[PDB]
Amino acid sequence: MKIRSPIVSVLGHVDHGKTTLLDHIRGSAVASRITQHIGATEIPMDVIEGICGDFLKKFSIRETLPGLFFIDTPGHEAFTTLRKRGGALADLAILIVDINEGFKPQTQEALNILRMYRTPFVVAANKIDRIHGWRVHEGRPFMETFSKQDIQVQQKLDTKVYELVGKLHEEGFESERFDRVTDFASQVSIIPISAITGEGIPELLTMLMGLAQQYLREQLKIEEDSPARGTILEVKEETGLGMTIDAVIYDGILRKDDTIAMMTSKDVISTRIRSLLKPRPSRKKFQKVDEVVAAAGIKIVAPGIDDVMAGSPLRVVTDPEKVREEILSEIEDIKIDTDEAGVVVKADTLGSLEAVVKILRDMYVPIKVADIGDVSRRDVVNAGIALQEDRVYGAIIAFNVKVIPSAAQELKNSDIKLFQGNVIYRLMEEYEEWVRGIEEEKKKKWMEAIIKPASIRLIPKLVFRQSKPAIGGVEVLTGVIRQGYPLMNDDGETVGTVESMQDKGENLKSASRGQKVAMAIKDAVYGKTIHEGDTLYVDIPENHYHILLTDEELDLMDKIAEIKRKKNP
Ligand SMILES: Nc1nc2c(ncn2[C@@H]2O[C@H](COP(=O)(O)OP(=O)(O)NP(=O)(O)O)[C@@H](O)[C@H]2O)c(=O)[nH]1
Ligand SMILES: [Mg+2]
Repeated sequence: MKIRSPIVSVLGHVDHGKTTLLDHIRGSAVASRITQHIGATEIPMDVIEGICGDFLKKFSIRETLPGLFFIDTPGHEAFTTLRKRGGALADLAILIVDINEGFKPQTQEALNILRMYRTPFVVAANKIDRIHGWRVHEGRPFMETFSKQDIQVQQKLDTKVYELVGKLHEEGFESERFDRVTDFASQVSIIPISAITGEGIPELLTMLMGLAQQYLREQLKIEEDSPARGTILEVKEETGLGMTIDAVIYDGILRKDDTIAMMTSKDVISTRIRSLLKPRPSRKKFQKVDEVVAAAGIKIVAPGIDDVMAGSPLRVVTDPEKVREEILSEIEDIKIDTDEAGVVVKADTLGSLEAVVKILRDMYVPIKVADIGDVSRRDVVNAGIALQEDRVYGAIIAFNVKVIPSAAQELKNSDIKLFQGNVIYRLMEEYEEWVRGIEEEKKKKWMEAIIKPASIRLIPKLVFRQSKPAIGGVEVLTGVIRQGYPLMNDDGETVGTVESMQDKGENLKSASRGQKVAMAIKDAVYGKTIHEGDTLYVDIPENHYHILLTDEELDLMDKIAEIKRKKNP
């Protein structure tokens, strides 16, 4: 066994500097001493100790680590691909943000993923070299270059930093510029840097070493001789070679003659490796190696790929049915396929699928279907089944996936809501803003079937018909009397029901306050059951009442209570 280098991912919005940061870090190592990796950068502990002064001596872990292994976000902002069985592929993360631009959509996406997988991270506030008036001092520690800036320039920098603190606070994260931090364990450290210059990179590495000191122990243990375990980051064509696999190995050893298993869009497969390629420091872009040991980024050339899925687990095979079962189990634990509750989810990768499923669970939103691939006719059908019993579940959440024609058409039918997008948190805000509305609409239709409070007075001298339909001039004292509303006496005695109302020449379904109309009252009779001048009240049902307006309606609301309480509780 051995202790490997922590894996640090670099996340952030398009062009805030993810790649440039790693390229600079690689440059520092090269021009100071380095093994090259595909899509990653390995910086040795002596190089780190060289860049970070004695600021590292307070971290005993420094003595036991081979160094740090950085991995760039693969593809276009594909943060969710950086995963592995037990959680995130990275042990630590750097959330980079243009100090000048601040948080952008992908910054929020990265933050939510980091929060969700509980991965410790620091925030690198990049591009400080572009703050108006900044004077560059090449590769110097942030404290050193900052102290040489004009006071107002320093002030402008701290202002941008406090806007980051404000945003992070709104996100549930307390934070401060790394040197002002109080409890390293609970506050995010923000390190101002310049990926182009090397400014602040010294403190950046020091803080990452701090996080290793604080959180990493058992997770760094690997068995250098075990069959390699890794994750596929990209599957893509390379001139002269065919389809190729870019992968990170986090445990074990991968050899040139190994057989490896992975998932395809259809099933689990295995292939025999032709070669392992790493970037070359003969005008050949790659250099062949015989093997690489855990803590490596490698490009693999093998024949059975083309349909291999980004995000797929990668495993060297020593026992084929034992490995196929392991990979299948890994898939199943994320897939979800019951009948209970509702909500249909589709994503492009196992990692993006896992992320959405995780976020939805934290939102307490039940899921009936969670699977990979374009929205199918089958998906719509299951959503339909869910549509029943809470139209709330009658939805399909599709992350970075397309909709199969047969599905779109068969979907044209309303009642099934579809959310599509390549930004997870945007999909969730959209689903929730949808649920709010649906709920209001249901609650609205909830009132339409409930009798409200209302009061009316029988204008004396305006009796058009005594018996059978009683008809007389009425003035709505308070509330909104309606056609069909029950009416009772000052003693809770039922007098009759409002049969019809007429405002001058217009027939009304409802009458407001001081309206005054000719009203027909079924089952009532003047000079017996009802009397000229009398005030009548609406006889609201017991329960319909429990579901409790203006000051007038409130008073009456209690006025009705008294009346009913007379011959009751
Ligand atoms: N002035 C300045 N430019 C920087 C800095 N860091 C990166 N850049 C510039 O910003 C642009 C984007 O950098 P890049 O590293 O590709 O960003 P990204 O976040 O990796 N990109 P994408 O999401 O497409 O991968 C480049 O032109 C780069 O030179 C910095 O500290 N200062
Ligand atoms: Mg880039």
